[PDB]
Amino acid sequence: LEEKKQATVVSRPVLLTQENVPAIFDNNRTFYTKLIGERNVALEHVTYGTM
Amino acid sequence: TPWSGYLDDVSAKFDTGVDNLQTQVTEALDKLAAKPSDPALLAAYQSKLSEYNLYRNAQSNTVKVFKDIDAAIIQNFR
Amino acid sequence: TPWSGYLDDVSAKFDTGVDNLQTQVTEALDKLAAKPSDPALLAAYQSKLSEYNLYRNAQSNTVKVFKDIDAAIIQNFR
Amino acid sequence: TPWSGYLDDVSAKFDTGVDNLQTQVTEALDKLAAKPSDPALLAAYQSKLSEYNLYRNAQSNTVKVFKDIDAAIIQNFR
Amino acid sequence: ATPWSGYLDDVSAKFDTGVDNLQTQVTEALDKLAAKPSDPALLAAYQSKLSEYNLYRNAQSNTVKVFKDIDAAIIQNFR
Amino acid sequence: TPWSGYLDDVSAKFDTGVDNLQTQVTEALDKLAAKPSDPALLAAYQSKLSEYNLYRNAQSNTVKVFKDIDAAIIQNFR
Amino acid sequence: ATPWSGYLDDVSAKFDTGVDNLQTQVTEALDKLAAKPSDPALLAAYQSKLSEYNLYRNAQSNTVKVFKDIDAAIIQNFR
Amino acid sequence: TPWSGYLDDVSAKFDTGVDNLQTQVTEALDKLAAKPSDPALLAAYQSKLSEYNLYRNAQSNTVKVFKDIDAAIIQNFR
Amino acid sequence: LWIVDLNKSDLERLGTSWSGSITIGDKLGVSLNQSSISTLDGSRFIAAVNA
Amino acid sequence: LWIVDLNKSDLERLGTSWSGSITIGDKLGVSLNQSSISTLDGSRFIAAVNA
Repeated sequence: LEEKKQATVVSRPVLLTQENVPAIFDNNRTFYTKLIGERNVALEHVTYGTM
Repeated sequence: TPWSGYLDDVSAKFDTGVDNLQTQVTEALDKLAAKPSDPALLAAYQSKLSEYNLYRNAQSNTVKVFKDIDAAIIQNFR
Repeated sequence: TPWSGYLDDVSAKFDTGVDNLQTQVTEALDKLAAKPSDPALLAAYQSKLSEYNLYRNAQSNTVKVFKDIDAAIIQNFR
Repeated sequence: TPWSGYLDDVSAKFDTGVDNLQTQVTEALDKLAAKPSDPALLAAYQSKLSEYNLYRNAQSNTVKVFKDIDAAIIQNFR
Repeated sequence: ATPWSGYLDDVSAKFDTGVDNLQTQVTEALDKLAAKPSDPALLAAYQSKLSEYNLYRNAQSNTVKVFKDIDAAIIQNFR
Repeated sequence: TPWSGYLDDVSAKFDTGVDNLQTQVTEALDKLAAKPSDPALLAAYQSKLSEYNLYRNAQSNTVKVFKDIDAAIIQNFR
Repeated sequence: ATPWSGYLDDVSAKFDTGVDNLQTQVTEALDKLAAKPSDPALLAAYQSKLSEYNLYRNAQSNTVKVFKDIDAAIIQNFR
Repeated sequence: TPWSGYLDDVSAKFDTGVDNLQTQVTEALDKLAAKPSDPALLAAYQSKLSEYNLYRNAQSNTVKVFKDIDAAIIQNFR
Repeated sequence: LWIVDLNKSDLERLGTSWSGSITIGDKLGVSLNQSSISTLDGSRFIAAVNA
Repeated sequence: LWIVDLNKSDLERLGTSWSGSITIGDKLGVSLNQSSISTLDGSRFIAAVNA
């Protein structure tokens, strides 16, 4: 058996703040994938999050 | 992101331990229900239902014991 | 709607195995009854009815055996 | 509203799994009562009554097992 | 006029308004089963309903007690 | 990807023990059904059916005994 | 007024008022059959009656026990 | 060696007491699975498995009694 | 003190729902608006009528 | 306050996987790509397809 894989992910957070004023930005999201054999109804997912 | 405590960690170890049993028991029960008398379905289901019973017992008793070990220490701060 | 279990699946295996016997016996009966005392008829009838008896007995005994195998496995669920 | 619990949802599986057995049994008996000496009918009824017996056993045993799994967890809140 | 309800009352009420109809389903089941005890269709249903009722009542009580003891422990420290 | 407990292993030991019996029984019944009146076929089926019945029993009784042990050990954590 | 009866009493009595006359029918058939033990029409009747009576008394006692346990579990938590 | 407590010593006394049962019970199973219908095999396995059952139950109960003695003494240091 | 309560309501429901299944050759199964596996004798439809 | 969300995704999978094991004459067991050999008696390999 021989196998190869390639992956690439680019993320941009953008925040507006005043001078000298502290600020925060916080987010998370979930992405799902449909498992095979849809009669065998199931999902897989993962959550990505950044602060 | 959400908050999870020490007892949640202890509990979760079991869930991630028994990888698929939660789905196995459901599908084995539907396959049995389709033909309520087939020796291979009965023999499979008896196993999976037993493994499930033991899993839920060991999980809940462990979490109980840890709760008491903590309460016994907190009491002494007073 | 025409639901069938595993015991049904076994019984029907005989009924669809002995292709025609159920009609063959019914014919031979009427032939013999129409003109009894014919050795040619009697000889055939004996054979057909004799093996029809075995067919029915074998079928019913097989089904009972299976039934008690399943009941014994179900008893261990508790 | 037809409020149903977990045990209710379990039990209902078997009722939908045995699509028609409930009616089939009653009908087979209804006809056999009119002519008890037809073996073609006796053989049918033996199978349907066996299927019925096994179905009602498996159903009530499974419900009983899940009751104990729940009660065991509830007990540990204290 | 209407009852004052505390907090524990709210906790108990969550269960009472959770099982919308079980309280009466159980009684109807019993009435017909007692009318014709030898029917396995009646029996198979009543077994389920009665078990659900048992679990419901048990969980409700155990929960209330836990909240009682948390409150009691906080109140003790006022002194 | 499977997941198997200890009771799963114990059970599967019997399945991998009896290499082919589950097919052997089905084919012996298959040919017998075609000629229920043959002694050699009856004599073969009588054996296979028995081997199978004993196999299924010993399986389910062992799995129960193990479940009963574990359930008694876990009880002592609390 | 009427002899005091609780919840369990009022549950048990439900069965008795459910099987309106079975308690008599059983003794009736028993006497008729004892009059002529070798009569198939009597035997086939009494088999049914006695089976019904057995199932009834059994299911009654089990249900009363379950409703005792549900209460005791609650009472224990008062303290 | 790793750290071992007094309860560990007590536990291990049993394991080292039953020198070989731990494996005898497995070999017996591997053999019996080969021919589930040999009474000479069954008569042996019944014994080994009964012994194993009693061994594990005595072990756990003993451990618990010593845990509750120690806990009762530690309580009064305050 | 006077307290008055008045209420009116009108309701109508009417029509049908259909579902069913067919087996062909015992080799292809077809089913119509069924969320479940089918017993493959086929030629089986239901019309649920409400009025 | 305007809040906007946009999302697009493409997913594709194609090809076949081969695995299996065959008993040869009561002489040798041979198996391909089984991670712990189920060692079925007789023979049959299986090719699993999705698209």
